[PDB]
Amino acid sequence: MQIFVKTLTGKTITLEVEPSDTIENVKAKIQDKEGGGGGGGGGIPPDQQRLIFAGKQLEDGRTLSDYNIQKESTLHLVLRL
Repeated sequence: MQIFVKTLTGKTITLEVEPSDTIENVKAKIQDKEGGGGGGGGGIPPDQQRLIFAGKQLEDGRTLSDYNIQKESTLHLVLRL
């Protein structure tokens, strides 16, 4: 199922995900996809980011299923250093 994720650089990345994917795993895939761009020397480490869905801060260790995140939803990354 696709979701879309706005990165800290303001780029929007599309990603195939499953309900069983942990938020940690989605963050890592998004960062691999955008692949050190926007100054991405070594970018911001994904453990210093959080994924937000529909106004809610998602837990890194929980799964998309836990939040009833549907296909083609847009999520966003924020900085938590």
